[PDB]
Amino acid sequence: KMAFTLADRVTEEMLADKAALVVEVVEENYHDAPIVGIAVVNEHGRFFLRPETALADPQFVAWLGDETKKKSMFDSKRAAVALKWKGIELCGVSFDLLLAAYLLDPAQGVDDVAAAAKMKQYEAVRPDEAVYGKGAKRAVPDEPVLAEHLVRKAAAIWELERPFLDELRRNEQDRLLVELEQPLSSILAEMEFAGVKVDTKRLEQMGKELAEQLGTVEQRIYELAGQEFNINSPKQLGVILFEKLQLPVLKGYSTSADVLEKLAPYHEIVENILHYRQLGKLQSTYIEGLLKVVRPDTKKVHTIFNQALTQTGRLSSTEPNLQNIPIRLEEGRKIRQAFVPSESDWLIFAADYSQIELRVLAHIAEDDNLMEAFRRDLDIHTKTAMDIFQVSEDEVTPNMRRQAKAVNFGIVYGISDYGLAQNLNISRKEAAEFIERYFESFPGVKRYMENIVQEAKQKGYVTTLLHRRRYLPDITSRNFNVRSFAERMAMNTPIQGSAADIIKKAMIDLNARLKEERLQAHLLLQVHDELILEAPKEEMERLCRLVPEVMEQAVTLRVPLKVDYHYGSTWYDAK
DNA sequence: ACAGGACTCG
DNA sequence: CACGAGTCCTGTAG
Ligand SMILES: [Ca+2]
Ligand SMILES: [Ca+2]
Ligand SMILES: [Ca+2]
Ligand SMILES: [Ca+2]
Repeated sequence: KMAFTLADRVTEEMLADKAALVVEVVEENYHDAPIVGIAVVNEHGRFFLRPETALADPQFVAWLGDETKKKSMFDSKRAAVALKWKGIELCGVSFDLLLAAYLLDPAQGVDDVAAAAKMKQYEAVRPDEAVYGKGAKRAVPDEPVLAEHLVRKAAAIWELERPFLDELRRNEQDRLLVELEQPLSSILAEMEFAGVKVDTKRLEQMGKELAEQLGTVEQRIYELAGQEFNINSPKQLGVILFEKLQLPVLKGYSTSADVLEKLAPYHEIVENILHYRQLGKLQSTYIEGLLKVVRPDTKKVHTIFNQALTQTGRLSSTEPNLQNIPIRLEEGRKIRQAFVPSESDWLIFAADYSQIELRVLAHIAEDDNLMEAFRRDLDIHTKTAMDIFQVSEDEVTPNMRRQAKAVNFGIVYGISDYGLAQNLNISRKEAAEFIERYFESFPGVKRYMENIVQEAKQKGYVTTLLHRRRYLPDITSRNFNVRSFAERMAMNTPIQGSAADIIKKAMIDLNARLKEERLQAHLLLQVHDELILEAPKEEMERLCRLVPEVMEQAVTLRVPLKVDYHYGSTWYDAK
């Protein structure tokens, strides 16, 4: 029943200076993907245009790229990237309903117009799954079905903009959408489109080496088990360990990592199995899985950054996930050798905040002892050891620093004696003694942890530095485990989330500076608390001064932000 | 197709 | 594997 014009040519009344716009890409991965239809709703009416028509039309292309022609959209980054791949610029997106819904309630999991519309009780639009199907079944329907769905989405966007903006304003989140998340979305769209170049021969050679090691370790494991079995099967493995070999059952059977490390002394087989799984992971995911997704023409990978998924305001990255490339262990770290700059004589430059979370905590809690440590640029883990174990700097042993570091991680995650006990393999009572010593040395952090839990209870939510919000309705649960989990969220979310606001802001500031300096440098990746760029070799020295400074200056805290930076011919070398 | 259990990362 | 993510394999399922 929704009225529109199924236009067959583009007309001027479709080029109003305010419209809701739908540029539909049905494939889940939108990189180089078809645009299946276009709907426009504005003061003059509702329109559907076939894309071969509209995108071949120079006036429509000019309206798309005209920043004074304001568009309201859902997931403008998807339309933007798919248009970049056809060489078309999208500008003037003044309202993005996906990002508005995300700031209003990240727990909604809003992934289509219908889910966002639900939040204001607008129901005159169907969910995308209902129209398109699921997986194998996911298909573009016939024109009359397609066209009505797209026009309904655009009409929903047109109606919904105002109440969303009203709520964002009451929440004091209007600048967060307009000055942070929307500008960031255009930056992420450039990053994704630029992609990261992969050295595929280097990956194939690492793969060959791994297949050889895996073979030797597999053979060893069979020798030690006196049997053939599927090592990748936690079921078959648990039979081999706890039944055939009679190993102690400390925690059907669990063969997790924590468990196998405690088991390692009882039998040669355990360490071999842990080494197998680690290599098997490099092999299947970071060699095989990565090669499946590099473009065979350009040899680039083009991640998709999900800007509206995490509950704390962080990004995620998929297909591939470039925020979880190995680094911890040397053999996996070599994978980073396959990530190279995209031009001859360019280099990779990586800059990263040092302990941004603890620095945010110092600021938010205003703990005198913590703020002073950072003002002195002390090694925060050594200092925490000195305070909780009551010794001088030179009396801090490595084991002591290891344990104080675990307390610091605990503190930011929202501490509990059970979680620190499990992390450190000590008793609950032992872990509680450390936590008590910690709070005696940082009473501001204690005050803060108490206050933020009671504030989560009175307000129903907690906020970050730039007014991001997470609702915590389980904070009043009569169930202990559920309530504890919400209390940890209350303690952690302002910290993890504020660190996410700062880095997002640094990205915006950085991109403005690069353009103001007309440097060729550009962002490739964000990894939570670090930015990775490529640039000509000749820009390096300017980058060393410009990047850290932008990152350090993104916000003003009561403690300084510290940034280390490195560069080299591959991602691996930018260390 | 989907969950559980493993691994990766900040 | 505490807080926050994502991908691959196995085995059970339809
Ligand atoms: Ca024309
Ligand atoms: Ca980092
Ligand atoms: Ca400062
Ligand atoms: Ca790191």
